[PDB]
Amino acid sequence: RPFKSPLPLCPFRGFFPFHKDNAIRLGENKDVIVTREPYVSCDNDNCWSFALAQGALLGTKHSNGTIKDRTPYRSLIRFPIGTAPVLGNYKEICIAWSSSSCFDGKEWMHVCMTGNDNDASAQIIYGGRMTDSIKSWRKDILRTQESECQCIDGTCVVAVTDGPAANSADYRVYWIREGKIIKYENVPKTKIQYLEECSCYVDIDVYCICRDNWKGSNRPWMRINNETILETGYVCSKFHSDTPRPADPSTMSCDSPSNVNGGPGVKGFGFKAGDDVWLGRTVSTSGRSGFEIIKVTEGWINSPNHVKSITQTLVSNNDWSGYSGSFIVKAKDCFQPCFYVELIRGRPNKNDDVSWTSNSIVTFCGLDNEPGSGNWPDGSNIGFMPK
Amino acid sequence: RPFKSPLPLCPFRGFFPFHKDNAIRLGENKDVIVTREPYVSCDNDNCWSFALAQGALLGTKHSNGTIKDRTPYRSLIRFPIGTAPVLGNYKEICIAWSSSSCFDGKEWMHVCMTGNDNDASAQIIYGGRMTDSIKSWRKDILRTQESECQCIDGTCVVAVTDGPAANSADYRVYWIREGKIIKYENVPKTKIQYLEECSCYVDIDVYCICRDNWKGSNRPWMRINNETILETGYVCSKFHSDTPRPADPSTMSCDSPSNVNGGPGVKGFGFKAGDDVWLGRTVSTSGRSGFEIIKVTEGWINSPNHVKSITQTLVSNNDWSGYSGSFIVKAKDCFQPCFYVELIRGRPNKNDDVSWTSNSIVTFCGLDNEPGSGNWPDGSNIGFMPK
Amino acid sequence: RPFKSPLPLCPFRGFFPFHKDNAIRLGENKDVIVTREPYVSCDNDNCWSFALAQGALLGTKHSNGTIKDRTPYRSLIRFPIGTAPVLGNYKEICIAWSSSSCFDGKEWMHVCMTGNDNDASAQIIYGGRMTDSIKSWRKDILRTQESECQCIDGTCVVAVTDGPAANSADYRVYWIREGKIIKYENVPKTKIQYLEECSCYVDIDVYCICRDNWKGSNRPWMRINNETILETGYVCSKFHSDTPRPADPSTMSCDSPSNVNGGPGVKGFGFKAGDDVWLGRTVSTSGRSGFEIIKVTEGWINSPNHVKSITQTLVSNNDWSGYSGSFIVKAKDCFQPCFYVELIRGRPNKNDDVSWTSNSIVTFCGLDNEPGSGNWPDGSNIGFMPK
Amino acid sequence: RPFKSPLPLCPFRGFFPFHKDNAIRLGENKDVIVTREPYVSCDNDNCWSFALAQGALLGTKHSNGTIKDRTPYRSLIRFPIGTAPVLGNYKEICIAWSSSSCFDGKEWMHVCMTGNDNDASAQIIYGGRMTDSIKSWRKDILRTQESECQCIDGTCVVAVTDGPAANSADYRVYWIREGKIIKYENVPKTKIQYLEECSCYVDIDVYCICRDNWKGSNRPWMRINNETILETGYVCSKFHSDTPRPADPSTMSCDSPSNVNGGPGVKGFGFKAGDDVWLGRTVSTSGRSGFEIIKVTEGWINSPNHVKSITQTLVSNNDWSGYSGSFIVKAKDCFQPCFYVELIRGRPNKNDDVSWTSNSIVTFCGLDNEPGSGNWPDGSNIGFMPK
Ligand SMILES: *[C@@H]1O[C@H](CO[C@@H]2O[C@@H](C)[C@@H](O)[C@@H](O)[C@@H]2O)[C@@H](O[C@@H]2O[C@H](CO)[C@@H](O)[C@H](O)[C@H]2NC(C)=O)[C@H](O)[C@H]1NC(C)=O
Ligand SMILES: *[C@@H]1O[C@H](CO[C@@H]2O[C@@H](C)[C@@H](O)[C@@H](O)[C@@H]2O)[C@@H](O[C@@H]2O[C@H](CO)[C@@H](O)[C@H](O)[C@H]2NC(C)=O)[C@H](O)[C@H]1NC(C)=O
Ligand SMILES: *[C@@H]1O[C@H](CO[C@@H]2O[C@@H](C)[C@@H](O)[C@@H](O)[C@@H]2O)[C@@H](O[C@@H]2O[C@H](CO)[C@@H](O)[C@H](O)[C@H]2NC(C)=O)[C@H](O)[C@H]1NC(C)=O
Ligand SMILES: *[C@@H]1O[C@H](CO[C@@H]2O[C@@H](C)[C@@H](O)[C@@H](O)[C@@H]2O)[C@@H](O[C@@H]2O[C@H](CO)[C@@H](O)[C@H](O)[C@H]2NC(C)=O)[C@H](O)[C@H]1NC(C)=O
Ligand SMILES: *[C@@H]1O[C@H](CO[C@@H]2O[C@@H](C)[C@@H](O)[C@@H](O)[C@@H]2O)[C@@H](O[C@@H]2O[C@H](CO)[C@@H](O)[C@H](O)[C@H]2NC(C)=O)[C@H](O)[C@H]1NC(C)=O
Ligand SMILES: *[C@@H]1O[C@H](CO[C@@H]2O[C@@H](C)[C@@H](O)[C@@H](O)[C@@H]2O)[C@@H](O[C@@H]2O[C@H](CO)[C@@H](O)[C@H](O)[C@H]2NC(C)=O)[C@H](O)[C@H]1NC(C)=O
Ligand SMILES: *[C@@H]1O[C@H](CO[C@@H]2O[C@@H](C)[C@@H](O)[C@@H](O)[C@@H]2O)[C@@H](O[C@@H]2O[C@H](CO)[C@@H](O)[C@H](O)[C@H]2NC(C)=O)[C@H](O)[C@H]1NC(C)=O
Ligand SMILES: *[C@@H]1O[C@H](CO[C@@H]2O[C@@H](C)[C@@H](O)[C@@H](O)[C@@H]2O)[C@@H](O[C@@H]2O[C@H](CO)[C@@H](O)[C@H](O)[C@H]2NC(C)=O)[C@H](O)[C@H]1NC(C)=O
Ligand SMILES: CCC(CC)O[C@@H]1C=C(C(=O)O)C[C@H](N)[C@H]1NC(C)=O
Ligand SMILES: CCC(CC)O[C@@H]1C=C(C(=O)O)C[C@H](N)[C@H]1NC(C)=O
Ligand SMILES: CCC(CC)O[C@@H]1C=C(C(=O)O)C[C@H](N)[C@H]1NC(C)=O
Ligand SMILES: CCC(CC)O[C@@H]1C=C(C(=O)O)C[C@H](N)[C@H]1NC(C)=O
Ligand SMILES: [Ca+2]
Ligand SMILES: [Ca+2]
Ligand SMILES: [Ca+2]
Ligand SMILES: [Ca+2]
Ligand SMILES: [Ca+2]
Repeated sequence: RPFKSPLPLCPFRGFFPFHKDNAIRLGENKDVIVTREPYVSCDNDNCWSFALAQGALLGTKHSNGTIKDRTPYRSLIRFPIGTAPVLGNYKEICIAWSSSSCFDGKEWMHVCMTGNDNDASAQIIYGGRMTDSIKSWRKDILRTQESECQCIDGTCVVAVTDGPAANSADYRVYWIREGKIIKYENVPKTKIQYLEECSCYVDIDVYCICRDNWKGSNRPWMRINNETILETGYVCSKFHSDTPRPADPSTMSCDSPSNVNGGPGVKGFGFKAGDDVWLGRTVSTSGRSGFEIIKVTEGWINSPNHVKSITQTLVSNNDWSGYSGSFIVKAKDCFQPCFYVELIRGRPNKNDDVSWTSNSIVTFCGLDNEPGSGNWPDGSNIGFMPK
Repeated sequence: RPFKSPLPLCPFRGFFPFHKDNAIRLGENKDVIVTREPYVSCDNDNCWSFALAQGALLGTKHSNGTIKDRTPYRSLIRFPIGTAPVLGNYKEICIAWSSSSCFDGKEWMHVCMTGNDNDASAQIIYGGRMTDSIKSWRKDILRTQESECQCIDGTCVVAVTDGPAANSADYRVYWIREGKIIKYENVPKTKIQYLEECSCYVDIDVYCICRDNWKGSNRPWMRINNETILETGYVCSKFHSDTPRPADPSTMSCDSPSNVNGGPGVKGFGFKAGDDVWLGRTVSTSGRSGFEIIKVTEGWINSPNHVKSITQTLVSNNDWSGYSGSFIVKAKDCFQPCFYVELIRGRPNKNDDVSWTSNSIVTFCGLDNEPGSGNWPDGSNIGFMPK
Repeated sequence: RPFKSPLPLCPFRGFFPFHKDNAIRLGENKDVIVTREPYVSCDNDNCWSFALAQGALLGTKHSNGTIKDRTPYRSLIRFPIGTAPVLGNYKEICIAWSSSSCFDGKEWMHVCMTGNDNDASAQIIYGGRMTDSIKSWRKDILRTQESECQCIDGTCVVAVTDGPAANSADYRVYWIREGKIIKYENVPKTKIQYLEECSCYVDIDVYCICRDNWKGSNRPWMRINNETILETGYVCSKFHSDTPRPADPSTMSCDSPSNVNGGPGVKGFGFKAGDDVWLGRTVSTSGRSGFEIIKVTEGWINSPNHVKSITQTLVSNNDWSGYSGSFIVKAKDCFQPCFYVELIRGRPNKNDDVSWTSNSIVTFCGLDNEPGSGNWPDGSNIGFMPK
Repeated sequence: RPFKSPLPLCPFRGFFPFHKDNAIRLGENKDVIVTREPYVSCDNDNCWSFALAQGALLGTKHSNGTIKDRTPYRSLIRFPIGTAPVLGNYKEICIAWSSSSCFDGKEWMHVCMTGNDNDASAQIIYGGRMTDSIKSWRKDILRTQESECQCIDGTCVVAVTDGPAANSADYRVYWIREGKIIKYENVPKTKIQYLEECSCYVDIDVYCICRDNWKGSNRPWMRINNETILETGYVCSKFHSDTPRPADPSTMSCDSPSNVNGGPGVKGFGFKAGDDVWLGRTVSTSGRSGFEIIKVTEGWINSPNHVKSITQTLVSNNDWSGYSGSFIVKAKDCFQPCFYVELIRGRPNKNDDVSWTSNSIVTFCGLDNEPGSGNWPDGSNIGFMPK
């Protein structure tokens, strides 16, 4: 098997429903593992669901309080795409309360952070063997993407951060080849001010669209190759895509955060398309409910012509959403753009009267065809669930 | 692996019991996924069960009301043939409330419809990647076979419908090659008036025997190759095979619906054999109970000589049945004809006093040997089941 | 892969504990499928457990009354050797209330009987496809070995019976090659009078040691090759091995049933070793409790020198046993002799106060080393079990 | 595939968290198999968890009393590394109440002891076939490592013991090639006095660090090749690593047990590194709580310079630990040193108010990087568990 190449994105004009796991509905009888921060990544044979498990089954007493982000009992797990994660189908990849995974064409790489907040380490797993590690250098929650990394010609690129969420953190990119760290770079801060939870894809180069958790309702981004960071900015679109954010239309800021509705943000994604941009976002401008994707004409560039040419509403605003991220699927000579949406149920969502916090997953892929319309929310009646 | 070829059907003179999943009996302790619209399809290594799941486990609170046909929580799932579908053995193929699948000799293709009734889309999956789609053009429940499609020399043929169930719908056939739509045809309406839920097999050409849900107690059919629709009609047999239908013997109508007991019909199948025809049917002429298969001498043609030369009663009329469909299994130089029967339990069946609707499966294959006799119903005591 | 050859048995002087599933103990929480008539058979990569499931989970309401031998809800299932059969690990091989399976070196063959007592049929499955069938010719419980068949140079040999248990049945051997029946023979009745449930192995030729269910406390046997039945008799050993049977020592009858304690018998096995014989048997001479294996000096022949040179007590007489059968495992240039013991719990066993009937499995293999001693019974406390 | 070679250990300076199964937390709803004596061993494709199951699910009535070491209902089972062992994911390797496993580069070998205390036998399994056996020669609990054996150039080396725990036992090493016993040696007793439960790894030669259960708070060790035992001793380190043991610093004894706090000991491990040594140990000097690993400068040799240069506290002393053992993972031209820690919950641990005894697993691997810090205990709230 050859290493994955720097292919362009395939043509696309809309997104179509792919896999949906209905994990919460299916967990009513306590079979399903509690998770959050799911994502999808594919190898030569299959696409897979990944998520950070909580070391408990949904609805059991050990699931109470799983809103807590970091415990020693969290592992990155893998399970068949669109299935609910159960003890009979999951694989445990590594101990982790923050993770990223990607397939380089030959083998899987994983980046797994765990340990004390002030002294975490990232374990690099390659072909199932622990091959390298990163030591916390700022001693404040060493952490990574919570979605797939990207590999070009054998070199994998992954965003890694350490330092105070809310006090000037060090955002880095690491380059890793066959499980061995080659180099890192500190992300330039000339434009980007805050850069959490990058969602990345390949379109010749690696593009990452991330979360400014402090000052920007518009999303920061970077373009990277197998050698270096090439470009940075914020998405120009006057239609912002973080949560919270101002109502449409807002300000155009290509080089700085909007400086309004800046935090806390939510992990999200987008796809540059020529001078245009596709952006996922919650339907709500204030909370993690609903999900839509918009295409903004000339939204990647400084332009008077920003318009939402397409709006697909995929999860209604009467339903909970959560994180979202990009993944790619190799076509023949291009990469198809896809994404997942985390559908968070439980704490702290209003009226989800249970003690646990978990999610289900829904996914969509891009085609060069016109889409229809529908609604694919979590679908659980929370009143039916063990608390 | 070569693409599957236009092989003839193998010789056969009776049908024999193959796999049975006993899924409802085995679901008494809430392990089994709620399904309906099952079917079977085989690749080079295995035959598989497929079905439209309901995103709930049988007997849980989320299973209440699963008589409802179309929700966002339905997915096409696959599980080992003759096993009950459980979280530990299933795979999720795609989001779908209507589906068809077929193996072309190299890879699996799936056709998956989901979304709003007035704007559904069909996703085409090939080798696990979403490769194409069909947009609803009549805006009224875009839908497909609920059994296996057929592929000849790399081109797969699948029946797709859009438009009012009960007001003149557009019935089409699509030709799809390596996941890419090549062309479609509108089914000629010179003979066929209504054409739902086609059950297809290969005997050199593709033959489909379908469901007229409005005017015909006799079944409509078409013959198709890798290029075009070759022939259409209704099954000539004066012994009708839809449900409801007149008592035997009825009218011979080769070119039009019987115009009696026309609706609602049920998905079913048959096999042309020379000038004869094998037809599956419920034992009841009014409801979905029992299952038998008959061979009608000269039943494919206009003839004074129609007689039921063979009647195999496979599920007694004291037991519930449901949909049935054909599948083929490659022999060496011919295809063996097989079929499945959906055994529906729960709503709306009289005295199935539970709130859910699901099914089990039983299957039979044709051999050129004389069969014995037996009875292979669902077998659940509904009074034992969680409601 | 070449077809399996007519290899001799490897040298052996004792039997050693191999795999044990503890299926009843592990089924206390209703996870385990109800079974009986288990056996073991191996391919090039793995040994497997097989059994006739009852289409219900142990301890559920549908498990009540599973003492009943023949229902439409029984299937031959396969699961990893030494594991308990659960919905998450089993495969359904075919619908069956009597079965045999064997691997020919290239593919698995199965023989599966099901249907009405007076019109059953045997389906022959080869490489997963139904390839042939046998129609009941005596119309009285067409039935087979309940343990592995044997294949030599591509031709598989399997014992098949039809006709009154207790009124002169037709015992046959069938020869089947790549799933196609080649020929059958009626077993000669010059010596053998009753021949049920043969346990067979290969030692150059096929040897089968069976159950006379009417007149013989000594076991009937036959020797078969890829062409014909070569020899028949009853095991000469004055130490009998069916259940019930006379206390040791009893009569030597090489050519006829003992004519004492003849019925009902139990499926069992043995291994000829030169002029000696190894025989498995219950410890009790009256009921299905305990299990031991004995080696009888010159026990295969008419001789004044019969002595039990070895007695291994493997399941104590305070514990329930059941059926037992031989299987072989290819060494390099010989076959290793192994066997399984069915450990039946539930009805009708005295003080097993539950409504169901099921079993666990324990297995042993022969080595040319001296064995130790132990006890490997089912081990369930029946009072802990759901009834 | 070539046989595994005598590679050196890779460079390492700290240990990093790898896989963690959280098996007790995940067993709250009675899905998980009761185990103890877990270990890890890897083949060319995967690392695996192994353990001695108890033939019962955790929290069921059959789990009551599983503190008992030896029953016929114990089997060596295998399950994916870092997953909880459940009926849907486990494989049963052999009947065993003591075991060792190792992969030789081509196939798995297992050593499985079972049977009566006074007449046990060890079954040798190779490529899934039982190929040889060892008969108890001292008639007193024939037993083995409870962690992975080691194979060099096709010859596997395994420590096997028979005779009174507390009255002069025979400690042996066996050499086994493709499942056939080649030879054994009696371990020299010139230095070693007691040698139980060896934890072994490869660093050119095989090194084993074991448990003196009678006289030594320091650990006995041996160095072995494919032919013979090369060297024996006790670990020189004045910082002892068995449990119980004296507080640091204690005595330096390279050639004899410390003769203080000698019993009962606990299975543990270490890694020689030049003249230095890494030693795992409980945090407590009296009981099985906590886990740390220390590196002792010149700790392998007689030296005035013993100092703990590194102490990693991996499980706090407020949490239960248990057995620990080494395993290796092939890098390219060296073996990476790794280890597991058994986290025992239930009887007889103070305040674990349940009737059963089981464990979870956590694992760590060595890298030539500086580690961070954390805590990875079992994590179950025992008050939440079925008793
Ligand atoms: C990085 O990969 C390049 C090849 O990729 C091209 O250049 C990248 C920087 C990026 O722009 C991609 O989109 C381009 O496709 C490697 O360049 C090769 O280098 C080798 C060794 O010097 C040389 O023999 C080849 O000519 C180069 N190949 C091409 C097509 O230019 C480069 O080695 C990689 N760098 C690292 C640090 O891994
Ligand atoms: C979810 O858990 C809370 C907290 O549980 C308590 O603290 C935990 C860490 C653990 O120690 C538990 O055993 C404790 O009970 C539950 O709230 C508690 O409920 C109990 C019993 O009703 C009550 O006595 C305590 O005062 C409560 N503690 C607090 C701080 O509220 C809560 O009930 C659990 N939710 C569900 C649905 O079970
Ligand atoms: C459709 O397949 C044919 C081959 O199948 C034959 O013709 C079909 C229409 C149908 O009648 C089958 O049962 C027949 O077996 C393809 O015909 C080939 O075309 C290529 C390219 O022109 C030519 O080189 C070969 O001679 C043809 N092969 C044969 C045996 O005639 C045809 O290309 C297919 N059409 C499409 C649109 O895919
Ligand atoms: C199956 O469900 C019905 C309907 O449940 C109600 O509506 C659902 C959409 C959901 O909102 C439920 O929580 C509602 O209860 C059940 O019928 C209801 O039963 C409840 C309690 O007995 C009663 O208060 C309501 O009036 C009933 N509603 C109607 C319209 O009949 C029914 O009991 C369920 N069946 C089973 C076996 O549980
Ligand atoms: C049955 O197999 C034989 C080969 O097996 C040998 O003969 C058997 C009857 C039995 O005694 C075995 O243990 C022996 O090992 C086949 O004999 C071959 O026949 C072919 C074709 O005629 C011939 O070319 C070979 O010489 C034969 N091989 C040998 C070694 O004799 C025979 O064909 C098989 N019969 C059937 C009906 O399948
Ligand atoms: C095992 O089942 C028997 C029989 O159950 C009855 O007949 C079955 C075919 C089915 O129709 C059941 O629903 C019937 O109840 C049970 O014995 C019956 O128990 C019920 C309730 O106590 C009693 O009313 C009947 O008279 C009994 N029938 C007979 C013939 O004895 C038995 O209790 C079941 N065992 C267990 C452990 O549940
Ligand atoms: C044991 O293996 C040796 C090869 O391993 C080397 O010697 C060992 C004793 C040990 O020191 C290892 O670390 C060394 O790497 C085998 O030696 C071979 O023997 C064959 C046959 O005599 C001979 O042709 C080769 O020259 C030897 N190879 C080398 C490199 O010396 C030896 O056969 C093994 N012994 C047994 C009993 O299996
Ligand atoms: C764990 O089991 C003990 C012992 O159970 C008894 O002995 C077993 C071998 C088996 O025969 C059981 O059926 C017996 O009950 C339990 O202690 C017993 O509890 C019962 C009921 O409360 C009491 O009548 C006995 O006197 C107790 N026996 C002893 C020796 O203490 C214990 O309760 C079980 N623990 C749990 C959590 O269920
Ligand atoms: C610690 C910073 C980080 C990004 C802002 O916080 C996160 C936000 C979360 C959220 O906004 O939902 C949940 C995450 N599990 C989390 N990451 C970790 C490692 O705890
Ligand atoms: C919508 C038309 C169609 C065929 C007549 O109706 C069906 C009949 C059904 C039935 O007669 O049982 C159940 C089906 N799930 C259904 N199809 C969909 C897509 O809802
Ligand atoms: C029908 C004759 C046959 C052999 C004597 O009876 C059997 C004896 C049985 C027994 O003695 O336990 C159980 C079997 N399941 C059975 N076989 C069938 C097909 O019902
Ligand atoms: C019998 C001697 C042996 C080593 C000291 O005892 C063990 C100690 C144990 C322990 O100290 O936890 C548990 C073990 N399961 C055991 N081994 C067997 C075979 O019973
Ligand atoms: Ca923000
Ligand atoms: Ca009709
Ligand atoms: Ca008898
Ligand atoms: Ca359960
Ligand atoms: Ca000690």
